[PDB]
Amino acid sequence: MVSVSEIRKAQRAEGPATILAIGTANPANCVEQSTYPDFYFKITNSEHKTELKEKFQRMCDKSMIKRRYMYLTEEILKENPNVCEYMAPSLDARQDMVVVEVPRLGKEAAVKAIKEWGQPKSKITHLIVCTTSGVDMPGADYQLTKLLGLRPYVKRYMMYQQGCFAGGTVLRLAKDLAENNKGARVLVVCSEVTAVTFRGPSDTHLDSLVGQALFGDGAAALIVGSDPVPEIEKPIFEMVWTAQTIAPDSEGAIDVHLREAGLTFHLLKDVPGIVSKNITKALVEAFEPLGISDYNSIFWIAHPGGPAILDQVEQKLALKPEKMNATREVLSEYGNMSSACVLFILDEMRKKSTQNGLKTTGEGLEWGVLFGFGPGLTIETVVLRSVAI
Amino acid sequence: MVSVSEIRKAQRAEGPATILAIGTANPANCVEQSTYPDFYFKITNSEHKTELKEKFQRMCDKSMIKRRYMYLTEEILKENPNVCEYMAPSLDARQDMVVVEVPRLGKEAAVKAIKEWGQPKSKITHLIVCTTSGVDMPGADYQLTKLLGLRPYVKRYMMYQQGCFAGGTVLRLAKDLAENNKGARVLVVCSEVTAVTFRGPSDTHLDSLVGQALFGDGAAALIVGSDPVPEIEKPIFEMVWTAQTIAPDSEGAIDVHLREAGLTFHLLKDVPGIVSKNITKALVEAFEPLGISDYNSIFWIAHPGGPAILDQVEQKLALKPEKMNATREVLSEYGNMSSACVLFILDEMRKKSTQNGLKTTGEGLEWGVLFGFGPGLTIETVVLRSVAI
Repeated sequence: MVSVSEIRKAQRAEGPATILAIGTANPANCVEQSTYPDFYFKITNSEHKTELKEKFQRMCDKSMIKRRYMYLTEEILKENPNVCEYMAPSLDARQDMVVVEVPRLGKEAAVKAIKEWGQPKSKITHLIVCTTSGVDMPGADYQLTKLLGLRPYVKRYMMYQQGCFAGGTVLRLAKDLAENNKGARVLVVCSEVTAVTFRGPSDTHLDSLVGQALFGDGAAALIVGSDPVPEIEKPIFEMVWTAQTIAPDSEGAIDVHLREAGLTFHLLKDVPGIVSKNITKALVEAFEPLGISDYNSIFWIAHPGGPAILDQVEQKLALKPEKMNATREVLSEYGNMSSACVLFILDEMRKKSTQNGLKTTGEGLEWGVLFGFGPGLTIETVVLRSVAI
Repeated sequence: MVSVSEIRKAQRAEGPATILAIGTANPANCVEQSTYPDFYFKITNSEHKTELKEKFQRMCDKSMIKRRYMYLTEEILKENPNVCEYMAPSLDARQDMVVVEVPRLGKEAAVKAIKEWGQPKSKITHLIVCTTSGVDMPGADYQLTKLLGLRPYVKRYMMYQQGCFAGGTVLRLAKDLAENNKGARVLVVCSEVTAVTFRGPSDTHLDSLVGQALFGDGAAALIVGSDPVPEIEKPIFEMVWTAQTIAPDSEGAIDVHLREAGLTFHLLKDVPGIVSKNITKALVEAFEPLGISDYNSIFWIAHPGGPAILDQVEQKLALKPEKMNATREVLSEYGNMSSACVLFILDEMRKKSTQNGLKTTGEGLEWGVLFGFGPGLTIETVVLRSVAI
C-alpha cells in the first residue's frame, strides 16, 4: 500500500550541501610563543634541563606560531602537579576539565554561527560534535543540546577521539546529512582543548615535546544545509565532493593513546614528507573529473599540522606563496587547534576575501580544496565551490 | 563552466538504504548465568559478602539471560586484580585488552557479513565502526581497514563512546551514506567488549552491580547499500525513516564516565518507566505518517537494556507476548551487548523468518520498528520495511 519510492523522493534534499554560517571561539588566556619556553620549563619544574630547553626554544622558534589560547593557566597547573609531570596518573583531573570546557567553548562558537545564520535554532535538525579532548556519556553533543536549547529530537553525531584530520571528517559527514534530508540544517561544532595532552618534557620523548610547542585551544561552528532560502540564508561555500585515504608507507606516523596519564602523542615517521608525497594523487582524484590541473587556480585550505607540511606541499606543487596565506595566518594567531583549524581557515578566507573586495569567498576563485591530515596517516579531501561576493 | 547540479544528480543514489548482509561474532569463552554469581564473587574476592551475593543472585535470576560470551576469563582476571576491584586504577590494562579485542571481534563479524554479501571487499566504499569499549588513535576503523584489506580510501566513521542506543545510531548514519552516494556500500560494525566496564561489587553501588549481571560481549556487521543489484545482491530489510530524541524528565538516568578506573555505569532514574512512558510518542512520530496505529501489526526490535524495559513496553502498548520473541531470544543467548544487540536481533528475526518459510523477513509482516535506548535518556527509532521471502 505505502510507496517507499514516494517517501524517498519527498524526504531528500535537492542541491549541494552549503556552509551558511561560521563562528569561532577560544579560551581567554592568551599565551605568547616568544615567552613560552620560559613559562613551560618553569611550570613543569624543568629549568635545570638546559639542553632540552634549548631544543624546545628551537621548536617554538620554528613553529611559525605567534600565540595560542589556552584553558590551562598557571593557577590551574599549580593545582595539578600530576599534569605538569611528563607521565603521572592524571586522566580524571584532565577529564574533569575538558568534559565541561569542550561544550563551554563549543557553545560560544555555536551561538556566533547561529547569530550569523539568523534562523530559529528550532530549525537545526542535526548536530555533529567533534573533539579529540576527553570523552563522556551522555557526550558533549548532549551537553551542547542542553546548553544551546536545541530541540530534544535533534539528530546527533558524537565524534570522539578523532584526531587532526577531523575538520575534513565533519564536513564529509555534514554533506551527506544535509543533501539526503529535505530541510535539514546541520550545526557542526569542533571544540579542542589541550588539557588532556599537556605534559612535562622528557629528553627521550622529543616527539611528545613538539606537541607542546604546537597545540592550542579553540572551537569552530558551522551551519550546513542544502537548498538555501534565497535572500534569507546566505551561502558561503558549497561542498561538491569528498574523499578520505590512508597514505602508503605511513603506519605509526602519528599514534595517540588515551591512558591514565592523559593523551600521549607519539611520532614515528616524516609527516611533511608523506603528506607532500601523496598530496598530488589526492588532487588529481578530486580535480581531474572537473578538468582542473592548475593547482594555483583553486583556493586552498590545509590543516597546519606544522609549518613543514605547508612548506613541503608548497614546494612540491609549485604553489604561489600566497596560496597558504589564510592557513598560515590561522597557524600564526592560534597554533594547531586540531580538528577546528580548517574551519577557522575557512572563516579567515571568506572574511579576508570580503574585507578586501574580492569577487568570491574563495579569494576571487571558483573552486577550492580543503585538506585534513592526521593519524593513520589519513588525508581528508573536500572540494569546495566559492560564492559570489 | 562546471555544473554542480549535474554532478549532484550523477553522484547520488536512488532507492532506500537496504541491509544486504548481516554477520555476528562473540568471544569463545561462554559464561553460564546460572552459576555466574559464584564465579563473579570468587574472582572479585567478595565471597564473604553474603548478603550482596544474594542481591546479585536475584539480579542474575531476573535478568532473563542464560549465558554471555566474554573475552575476560578467570586467568586474565587473576593477572589483573585492579580490574577485579570495584574502584582501582586500571584503565591502561583495560585499554590494552579492548584496543585489540574490539577490532579482532569486529573482523570476525565483518568477514561473515562479506561472505554472505558475496561481492568483492573492494566495493566497500564506507566503513562505520562503533564501540563503547575503549578509544585509540588511529581508531578501530583504521585497524579494521588493515585487518580486512579494505581499500585505503574507504570513507571511515569512527563512533566511539556511544552507548547502548548506538545500534540505532549506526543505522541512521548508514542510511544517509548509502542513499546520498551512488554505488556506495557501507560496512557497519558494532563491537562491544566488557573489559572496560567489568569491576568488583560494592554494596553501596547496586546500580553498578546490575551491569555485571547484564553486559556481554559481541560484534555484529552489516552491509548497507541503496540500489541493490537484483538477484546478485539480496535485500534483507529496507530503512525508511529515522529519529533520535531525548526523553523529558530523564536527566542523569544513565551516566557513564571513562576514568582511570575504567568505565563506570551509574543509574539515577527508572529507565523502564521512562522508556515505557515515551515509547508511544516515538511510535506515533514514526507510524502516523504511514497510517499505522496498530503496534501489533508491525515487527519489533528493541534494545534489551534489561528485561524490565521489555516487559514495561509490552504492558504499556498491550503488545502480544510474541512481538518481543526475537529480542528476548538474543537477550537470553548473549545478554546485553550494548550497540550490537539490535543487530543481533535483526539477524535472529530474518533467520527465523526465512528458516520457517514466513512470507517476509520481518516475521511475515510488512513494516517494523527498531529502537535503541541509552544515555541522555536517548531513544533511537528506525522504521524498517521487510523483504518478501
